[PDB]
Amino acid sequence: SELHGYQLEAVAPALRGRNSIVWLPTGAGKTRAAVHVCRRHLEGRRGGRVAVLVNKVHLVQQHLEKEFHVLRDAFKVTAVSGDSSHKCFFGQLAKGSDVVICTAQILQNALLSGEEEARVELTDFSLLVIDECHHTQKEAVYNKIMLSYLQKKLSGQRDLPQILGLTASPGTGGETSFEGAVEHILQICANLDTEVIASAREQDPFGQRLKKIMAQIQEHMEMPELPQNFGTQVYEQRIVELENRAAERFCRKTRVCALHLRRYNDALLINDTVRMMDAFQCLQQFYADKDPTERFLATTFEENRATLQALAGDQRYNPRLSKLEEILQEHFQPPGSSRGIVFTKTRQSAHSLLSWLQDTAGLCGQHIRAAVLTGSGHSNQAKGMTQNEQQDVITLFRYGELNLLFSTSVAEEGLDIPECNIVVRYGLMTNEIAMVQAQGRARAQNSMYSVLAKANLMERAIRAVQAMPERKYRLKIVELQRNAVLSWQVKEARSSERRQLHDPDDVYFHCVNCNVAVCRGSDIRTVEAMHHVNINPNFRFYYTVSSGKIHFERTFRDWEPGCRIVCSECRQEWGMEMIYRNVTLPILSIKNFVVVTPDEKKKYKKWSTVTFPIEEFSYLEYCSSTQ
RNA sequence: GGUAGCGCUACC
RNA sequence: GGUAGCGCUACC
Ligand SMILES: [Zn+2]
Repeated sequence: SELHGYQLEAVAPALRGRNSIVWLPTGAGKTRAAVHVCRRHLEGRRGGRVAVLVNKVHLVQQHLEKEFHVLRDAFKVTAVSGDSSHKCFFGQLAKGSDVVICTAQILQNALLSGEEEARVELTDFSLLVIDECHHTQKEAVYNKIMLSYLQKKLSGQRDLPQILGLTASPGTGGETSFEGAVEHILQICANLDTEVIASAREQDPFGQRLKKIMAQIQEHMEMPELPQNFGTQVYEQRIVELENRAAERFCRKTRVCALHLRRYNDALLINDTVRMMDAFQCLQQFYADKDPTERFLATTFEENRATLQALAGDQRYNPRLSKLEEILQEHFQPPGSSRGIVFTKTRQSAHSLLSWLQDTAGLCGQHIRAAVLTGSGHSNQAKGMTQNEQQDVITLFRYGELNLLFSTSVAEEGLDIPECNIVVRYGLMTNEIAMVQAQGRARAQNSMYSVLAKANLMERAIRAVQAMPERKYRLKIVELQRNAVLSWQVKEARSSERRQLHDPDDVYFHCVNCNVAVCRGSDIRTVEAMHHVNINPNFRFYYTVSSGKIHFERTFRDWEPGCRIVCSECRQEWGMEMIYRNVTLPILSIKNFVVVTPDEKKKYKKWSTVTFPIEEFSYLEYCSSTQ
């Protein structure tokens, strides 16, 4: 498996010592080409060091076993990830090795760390290998690393590392023009300090009924200028926008009504994508888990519950599913020869369409074993899977145990399955990058491609940049570098201005649901510049410990996640605990509180935007004061 | 779970 | 530029 010609030509500018972006197609072999640059770099000098910056946890160990292990004959290589983080300090481990393969935020933490053993600098490395370098933009981690690289470069710093970008698609960044597509590429060159870009229904009475129920509730609200466009992204914005204002001002009738009206609008969007029965069970389980406001809204649903369940059972009113069933009936006979993936927008659509397959008479008979594949992220509406669960299902898919998937956009890019031969993009509305990447998952000879929906530049830009004059290129890039560093200082100063407005004691925290005051801003401390905990011992009266302890797949260095916590009076979710070494501490989520200040009452979503200074937590300080 | 990031759609 | 929804990701 010796290098090809195009690989050798692509790395040529990197070997001379220049900052480059190696643009090659997906799966051409950018990682093997990087290894050759790394060996040729480390062979050429002493005190040489490499940081390989991936952007996914799986890519740390993938690069090692597939590619970078070959370098171990001459040079020490070590892998650092999220899962194996808590054992050793990075500063020691990185300085002890010749090559360090890690997710970018590990290095960024090490670059900011206060502890001398965990500390690191940019000057400590002499070749950064930023894999998928096109992400180096805006306020991403990649870009914040490289933005410090530029701030130092422009202040007369020397011996900053060689930059080596790997990427398949630099992209446009939402630019359909030719003028804009070039300017986008010139910014990414300025971010990475790059010098040479190298390359080779008719009737819907279920839906119509749900709209009428929302009209009755908006009449009960008694308000003018409400939005009259039900079952839309505009309505879901406006109803939550009103719910946010109702929470800030504390208007109980408007706040409780707005939460329910969204649940009806969610059902309208669930009804549009998948079954009528899926839209019904969203509202069913909402009211089942449960003042005059909630009593009216409970009675409003109770009358329409029996009707909507009959309308959902009606087979006259989804044509999408009848179309989907005919594709599955045809292609999966013989029983389990084919191998398909069905792309959906939401996790709720993915989890619904699996249960549809199980509750259908025509498809049961053909041996189709299937499952759902989503991400590891999370929110209050929907939960996801994990990296361990995803990899089990991908294995069972690859070796023919399971032969169908209802996946989200998790696996549209990256997932290689040689035996796959079917793709069904179910009612999506994405760009042609997401379209062409989705088509490529079927790796088989005679690959099918269906686009199940309802009835009724970059390549030129890169070559234009590659063919620029050297003087014009260097004068443009130095302008864009000076721009971003000035934009950074303005944005950090502007953030510092808003942070120093009020005092900690002047700022009070209220419960988002019931508006009872609970604590002051002086009580709060940040643990690792992230977790905001109340150190006042009298705070423990206000929160109650609801459920058992939460379990993640990972372990941390200093602390571990305790039980959840809720409001003593109204049982609203506040956050969770932190069992920091030997002391419990209450973690707070800003989403579940209305922060009162001298000026205004606001419903903050981020802790970065708060208007009072918050000090760093000290374990030595808290133990001394409490004991 | 907590803190961020990005992409897509939608309105302002 | 602001916000919300959804999807993906990272660190802790
Ligand atoms: Zn409360």
